[PDB]
Amino acid sequence: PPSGYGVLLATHDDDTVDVFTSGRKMRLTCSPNIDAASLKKGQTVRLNEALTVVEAGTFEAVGEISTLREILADGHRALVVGHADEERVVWLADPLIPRKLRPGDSLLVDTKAGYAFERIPKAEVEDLVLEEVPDVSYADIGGLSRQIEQIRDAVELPFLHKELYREYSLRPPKGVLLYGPPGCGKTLIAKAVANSLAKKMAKSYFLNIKGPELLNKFVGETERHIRLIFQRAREKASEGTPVIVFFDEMDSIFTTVVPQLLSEIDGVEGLENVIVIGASNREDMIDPAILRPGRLDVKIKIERPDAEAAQDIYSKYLTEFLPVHADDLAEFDGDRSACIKAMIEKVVDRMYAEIDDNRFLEVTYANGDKEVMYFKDFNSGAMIQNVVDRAKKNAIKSVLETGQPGLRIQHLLDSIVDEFAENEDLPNTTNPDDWARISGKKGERIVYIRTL
Amino acid sequence: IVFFDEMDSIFRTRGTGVVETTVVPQLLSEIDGVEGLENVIVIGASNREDMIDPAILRPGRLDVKIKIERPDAEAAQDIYSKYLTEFLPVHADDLAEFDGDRSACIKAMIEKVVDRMYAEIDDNRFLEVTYANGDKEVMYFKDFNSGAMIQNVVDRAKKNAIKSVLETGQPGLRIQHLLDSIVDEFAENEDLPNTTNPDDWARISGKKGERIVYIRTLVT
Amino acid sequence: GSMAQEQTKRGGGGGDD
Ligand SMILES: Nc1ncnc2c1ncn2[C@@H]1O[C@H](COP(=O)(O)OP(=O)(O)O)[C@@H](O)[C@H]1O
Repeated sequence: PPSGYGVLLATHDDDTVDVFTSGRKMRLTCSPNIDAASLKKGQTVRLNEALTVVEAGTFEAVGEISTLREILADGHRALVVGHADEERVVWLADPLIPRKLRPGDSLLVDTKAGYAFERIPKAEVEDLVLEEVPDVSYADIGGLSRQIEQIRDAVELPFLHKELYREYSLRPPKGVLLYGPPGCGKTLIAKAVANSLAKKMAKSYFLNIKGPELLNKFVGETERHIRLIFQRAREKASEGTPVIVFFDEMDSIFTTVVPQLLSEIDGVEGLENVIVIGASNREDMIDPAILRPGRLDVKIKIERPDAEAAQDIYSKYLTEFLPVHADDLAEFDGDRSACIKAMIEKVVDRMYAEIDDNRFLEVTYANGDKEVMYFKDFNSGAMIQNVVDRAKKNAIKSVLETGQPGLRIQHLLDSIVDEFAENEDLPNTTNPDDWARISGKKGERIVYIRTL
Repeated sequence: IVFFDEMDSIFRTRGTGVVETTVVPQLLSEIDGVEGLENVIVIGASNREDMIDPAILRPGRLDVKIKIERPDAEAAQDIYSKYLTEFLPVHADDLAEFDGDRSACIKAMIEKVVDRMYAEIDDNRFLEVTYANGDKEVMYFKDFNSGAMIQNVVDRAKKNAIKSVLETGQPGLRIQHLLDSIVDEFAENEDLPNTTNPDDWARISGKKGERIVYIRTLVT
Repeated sequence: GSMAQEQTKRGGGGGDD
């Protein structure tokens, strides 16, 4: 028997129900076979030549997909947007009336019938991009153990004493300012503390914002960008996942944007889970207003590489799995770990040696006390990583040319020389900004600097 | 290999616009996804690197930066050698001076024209830069020399040679043609400050240490 | 420290019936 189909709208006490069919609404009567109360809103029903509902099927699975905008206060209708940026108000189906529907979800809808039947799952990549993988542990950083303990004291201490603060009616400090030398491992401490915080609650987000690129000089747009960043931070804090907001290169900036930043910090102070971490290499240039007691009370000073850390850093980079030359193994009876340790000690000692190969910088003063800085100074974790990469490249070149695999100290020395030659340019044009960049680390203003 | 030329057009930035604002995210996501593949390499070129947002240039996706500096005297000699080939006809007057040694004549001509172009003659003055604290700075043509200008110099010299063989009937090429091409190119580019680039001004400011106050085009 | 005025760029859009 030829039987049509339609979409149920609502029920009535008179055992009659409204059905949308063929583009028009009709008030059909329910057959005695079916139970009127058993019908669900939005359920597809079967019609016949006499326009009587006798059977009820499932929900439709094909049609237009619309993005949900909001849910109305009545709890039965939702406002969505169509494919052509056309917004509509459509009734929700029974299955849609834990799980909680959220704005941005994609829903199957029928514009003619004005019903939404199902939710189509979608995977967002913005959350993955915004956060970072907590892959930086305490062991991943070396030579900063006291910094690690200071960060632990500043961050994890209130968590174990939250009830103490609640009884005492106080506000734990959530402001940590990491100030130290030219970018070496300053941001890596932020990754380490984020990973450690993720470990304790056993999902993790890290919002990194640079300083110079944030500036929107023309008219007040930088305040708008900061407000947007803090609104995103609040949205992330809505979810029960710790979020760390990190600001990098904040010495470039600071009647100005400082009051807006202070207001946003005061607003986010209520969210104690969010941790604000700022980095700046020039504590003198930073306006003391942000350093006032309250928000950013905790300040942590970092440095470089105590030589041992460089060795620790080399061990982290030049692990035991790297190939080793047979001739160098002959000096250590085939003990790979001992050979690696001795090679690291040798290269670190040579790098921090006052020799003719360390003429990187020549420093002149007002009295003319021309001295020479060596490779020990200005050493950095990024520079050591680049040295390791260049050494690996040189070892690969030697393998493909000579044919003998392994690692040699000559590769390390060549990588050191090439990387110092490369690094002679990026921080040191020596007319601008170098005077302060060397005077802050040394402790006295330098009239003239030259590169040898 | 995917070659993104003139990366100023797209992927530049999103904050300053005065959808194009929705191009960087999907490109970065796709590059991150394809990073796992060993044989996929992305190459980009751009005149103005400042307009490109650092997000795509962060370590990871775009981890290699290569700066192509303006040629120097040796680079100019190499470029001229790459273009002043022995296959071009050479006039008998210059060729006889080397007893038919084409290579010696060509390399001597290349050295002569390189020395002429890079010389600090009063005719080679190009720009005057004013500094508030300092006295002043003088910039010559050599500070804005490039391989394309060398190619155009060679082309103009060859055009002059063609006109000479049409007007007098003597085939070949002469050093006078190269010198005339050099001086004509310098006069032609004297008026336009087009040779200057934001990178050049940044380098000049980082050399002197003081911001520029005024730029003047010297002319006789 | 200056203000700007915007010029729009219409995007392609077409529907049937
Ligand atoms: N103790 C360390 N152990 C391992 N790697 C380190 C250490 N210190 C610094 N590094 C390396 O130095 C690099 C510096 O990265 P980043 O912090 O983003 O730049 P900057 O140092 O300029 O802030 C990091 O990629 C990190 O791998």
